[PDB]
Amino acid sequence: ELTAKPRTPKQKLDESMIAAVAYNKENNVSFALDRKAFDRAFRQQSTTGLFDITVEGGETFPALVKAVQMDKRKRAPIHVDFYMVTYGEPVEVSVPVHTTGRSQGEVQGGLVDIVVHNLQIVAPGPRRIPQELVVDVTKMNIGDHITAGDIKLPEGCTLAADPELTVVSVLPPR
Amino acid sequence: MKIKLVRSVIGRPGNQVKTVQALGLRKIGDSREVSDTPAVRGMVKTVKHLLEVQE
Amino acid sequence: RRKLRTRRKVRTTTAASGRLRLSVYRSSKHIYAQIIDDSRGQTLAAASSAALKSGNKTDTAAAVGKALAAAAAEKGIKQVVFDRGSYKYHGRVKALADAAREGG
Amino acid sequence: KRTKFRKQFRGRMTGDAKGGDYVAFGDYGLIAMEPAWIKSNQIEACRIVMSRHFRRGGKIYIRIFPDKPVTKKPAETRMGKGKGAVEYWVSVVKPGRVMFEVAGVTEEQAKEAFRLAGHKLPIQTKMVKREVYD
Amino acid sequence: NGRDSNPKYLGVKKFGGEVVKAGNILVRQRGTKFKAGQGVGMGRDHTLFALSDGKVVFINKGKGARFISIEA
RNA sequence: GACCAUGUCCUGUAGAGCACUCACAAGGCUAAAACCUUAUGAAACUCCGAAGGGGCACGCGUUUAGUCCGGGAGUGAGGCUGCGAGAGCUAACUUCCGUAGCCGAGAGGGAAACAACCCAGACCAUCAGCUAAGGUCCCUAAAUGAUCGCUCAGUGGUUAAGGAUGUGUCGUCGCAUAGACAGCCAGGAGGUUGGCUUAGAAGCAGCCACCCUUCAAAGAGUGCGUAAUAGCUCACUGGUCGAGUGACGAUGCGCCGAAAAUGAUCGGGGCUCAAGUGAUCUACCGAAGCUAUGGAUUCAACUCGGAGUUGUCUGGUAGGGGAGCGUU
RNA sequence: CACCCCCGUGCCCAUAGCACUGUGGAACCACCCCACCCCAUGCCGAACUGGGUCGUGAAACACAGCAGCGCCAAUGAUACUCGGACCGCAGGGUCCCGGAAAAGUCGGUCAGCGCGGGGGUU
Ligand SMILES: [Mg+2]
Ligand SMILES: [Mg+2]
Ligand SMILES: [Mg+2]
Ligand SMILES: [Mg+2]
Ligand SMILES: [Mg+2]
Ligand SMILES: [Mg+2]
Ligand SMILES: [Mg+2]
Ligand SMILES: [Mg+2]
Ligand SMILES: [Mg+2]
Ligand SMILES: [Mg+2]
Ligand SMILES: [Mg+2]
Ligand SMILES: [Mg+2]
Ligand SMILES: [Mg+2]
Ligand SMILES: [Mg+2]
Ligand SMILES: [Mg+2]
Ligand SMILES: [Mg+2]
Ligand SMILES: [Mg+2]
Ligand SMILES: [Mg+2]
Ligand SMILES: [Mg+2]
Ligand SMILES: [Mg+2]
Ligand SMILES: [Mg+2]
Ligand SMILES: [Mg+2]
Ligand SMILES: [Mg+2]
Ligand SMILES: [Mg+2]
Ligand SMILES: [Mg+2]
Ligand SMILES: [Mg+2]
Ligand SMILES: [Mg+2]
Ligand SMILES: [Mg+2]
Ligand SMILES: [Mg+2]
Ligand SMILES: [Mg+2]
Ligand SMILES: [Mg+2]
Ligand SMILES: [Mg+2]
Ligand SMILES: [Mg+2]
Ligand SMILES: [Mg+2]
Ligand SMILES: [Mg+2]
Ligand SMILES: [Mg+2]
Ligand SMILES: [Mg+2]
Ligand SMILES: [Mg+2]
Repeated sequence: ELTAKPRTPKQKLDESMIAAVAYNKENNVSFALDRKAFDRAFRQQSTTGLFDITVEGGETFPALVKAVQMDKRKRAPIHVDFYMVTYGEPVEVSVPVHTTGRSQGEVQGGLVDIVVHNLQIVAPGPRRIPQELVVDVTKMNIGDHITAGDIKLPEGCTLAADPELTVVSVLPPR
Repeated sequence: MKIKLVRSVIGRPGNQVKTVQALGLRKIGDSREVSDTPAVRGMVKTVKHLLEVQE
Repeated sequence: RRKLRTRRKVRTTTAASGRLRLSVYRSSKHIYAQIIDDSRGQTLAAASSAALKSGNKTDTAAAVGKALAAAAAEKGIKQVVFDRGSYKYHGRVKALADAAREGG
Repeated sequence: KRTKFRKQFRGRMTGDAKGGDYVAFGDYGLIAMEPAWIKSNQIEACRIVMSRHFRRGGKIYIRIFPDKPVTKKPAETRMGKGKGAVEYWVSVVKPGRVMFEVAGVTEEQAKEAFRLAGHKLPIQTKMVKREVYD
Repeated sequence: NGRDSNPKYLGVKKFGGEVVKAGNILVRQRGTKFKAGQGVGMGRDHTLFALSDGKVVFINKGKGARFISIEA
């Protein structure tokens, strides 16, 4: 897995997706990653899950990806931030939104826009967080907007955004 | 510390020129021992691209 | 608001003059009126009205001034600056100054 | 594209973009490869062509905008007197700054939309799909 | 246009760590960009000059709360 | 003095941000100003904010200049390059400022040639040595040097948007010894001469919509077809077939794109059977730079009543100073 | 600085402030209390102000809880840049060395130190 690269060591042209710190109250950790092998996992997990790492010394450490620092000039990653999981509803995570089926406005109307492609919520379960949030858009009429207030939140989840905020909304054509 | 000019002072911004002058090598191919004191160690770091630092 | 006191206590810039200042608190007639050298965080001459009696507030105030004048003269002080509180020089406090410098 | 009221004139320079390196709003998008000014009219042509490909569509955000006047000197005149009066507006577009961002159209349809929308443009560009976004 | 106005070479004429004679001018300013600490007195155009000979020291929590004292 | 180091203070640029001002992007909210989620630019915007930079003090350290006072001046037309701005068209061997260096005032080697670029500041003499930049096939001094490649274009030795089964290096996505990609035969279907259209629009002008039967097997279904159907093909099916292929991608070197005027060319020859190239490493050539021997001036110390020693210095326009030679 | 608590006045100079809030009571402070006069309102004893107990901790104020807000805020990584050295005709950009933010995350706090006095455990 990851190796220690404290301070400012040079990276391989194999990107080794460096510049990675995991932190909470306890300890800060080292950078070095394994380039594409990072990306191959990250897209699968994509902020909504955790995965362990094993630097020599510490054989395990769970973190859920707090944020990434990609290049601007060549759309590739650079630095990634992490946060450790103290368990027992401590997690403030941004769940992806998703939409199911044909909508009544997808029948005869037009556009079906997700105004918030992702949305933040606290998770009562630390190691169990939704990987998505399928939304039942079938029943809305053209010109209506599903607000966040009626967005299903499984197993006692709180909503970290405004109840009245629009999330998806059908839109007129043109 | 051993020091030797192996670059001309000509055409180089004048802080580097008074720097080599106070270092006391007035011609390329000069050398001298130098004190470890941070003042003169920084006096040599300023124009290290002109010199061969040996020690 | 009571921007009387921050104003009057910014006008004691003449604590740079070396004179001490003489705060007064025409509140419950508690008029404790401390004397302070500001440079240290130190006060030098209290005169609280704990059981002085003396009657009506305007004259008990002059009693507090005449007693504090001795209480500070013991220690060796004479330069004075009358840092009034929000209060005017209206009498019930003016008696404090009259009786205080009556017997510095 | 034209700015409804302002102060009159400007200047210029470049270094790499610090506002809008990531896409929101849309499904896919398009990004600059080259620093440049872009005129109101280059925008409007991208709008005209991508509205040609998006009939009854409405998925066309334009996350760029001509803020900067640029003022050519009149006909044939020797130098002397001000920068004439403004001839056209332009938008600074440093690399990595997204310009365009579609939704609701299948990958090859948006890809052709971006082919034509880039070909009227004075710069290299690239289509991007969104996933490394916080 | 093509108009403009003379320079007013304003500034911190004396920087903290500079001994000053009485009447030396230490800060020039349009206003109270500096607010004059102990020993200093501020003029008409709000330049503040030392009154007492000695070292110059900057009290400076900032945001309009910067003061110039002189220590003897 | 000067550079450099420490300590301290002052600054509002780069950047970066919207907290005020102008602007501005999609929505929700609503008698729309306002407001919220999301999203941005700003020389005259700033919640912020370096690097650096200036003043002081020290010298905790190397150096040699400085200050004032008196005599004489000249100069007050600048030029380029790089960085930072304005003006211009992000033109100019353009014009105007900041800043560094060169040129002016500068010789010597390199850049074919060439004030400005790269190297390097010429006291004198030598048929002596090491090097800088730059070089080592012949011109022409010096490895037809060594090792892993890269380009077969004379690219090298004149641009770009854009295109390309050109070629190496990685690299992401599918379907294969239950046998796929082209490749040969075999089938092409069903209401359906399908709704919506103009005068007929019937895979196959065209705005709106794609479900359902009979099947090992076929999408009311691709480009062609006369104005409409047939017609030869196609997407799945098959005996055969016998092993890899196809896709977008990053890139390294190249192709096209690519027309001007007397005769062509990389400085020339010629170079791939490297004299191109990217990476490494040497070995030597190569200057008026440095080293050797000899030699003389400027200054300064050091000695004897300019001399001699040691160090040091000696490119030069206007100019200032000094020692001297020639004529009546 | 024996332990708390109150009135005041400083240093500090939002990590101390806001809001939600609960305790407080004749000890301190605070409103209420009356006004021809000291004294005053460009009208009002609201404000100054002068004469006082009840009453009441309502309000204000003090003091605690409090991480919804604000306030601060790393590491890490960049941006940028001093010197060095480069490429692109150009807009522009790269490399070596060293200094290095801003925004955000992690996380921190509803403070911290004096001085005089008043009343408490009598
Ligand atoms: Mg600039
Ligand atoms: Mg931004
Ligand atoms: Mg003008
Ligand atoms: Mg000095
Ligand atoms: Mg800026
Ligand atoms: Mg400056
Ligand atoms: Mg000293
Ligand atoms: Mg003179
Ligand atoms: Mg002139
Ligand atoms: Mg000039
Ligand atoms: Mg212009
Ligand atoms: Mg010129
Ligand atoms: Mg000219
Ligand atoms: Mg001349
Ligand atoms: Mg010169
Ligand atoms: Mg030359
Ligand atoms: Mg040449
Ligand atoms: Mg030559
Ligand atoms: Mg010439
Ligand atoms: Mg010449
Ligand atoms: Mg020239
Ligand atoms: Mg060179
Ligand atoms: Mg040699
Ligand atoms: Mg060499
Ligand atoms: Mg030869
Ligand atoms: Mg090209
Ligand atoms: Mg060979
Ligand atoms: Mg050699
Ligand atoms: Mg030689
Ligand atoms: Mg010589
Ligand atoms: Mg001799
Ligand atoms: Mg000379
Ligand atoms: Mg010379
Ligand atoms: Mg001479
Ligand atoms: Mg860091
Ligand atoms: Mg450096
Ligand atoms: Mg630099
Ligand atoms: Mg750096």
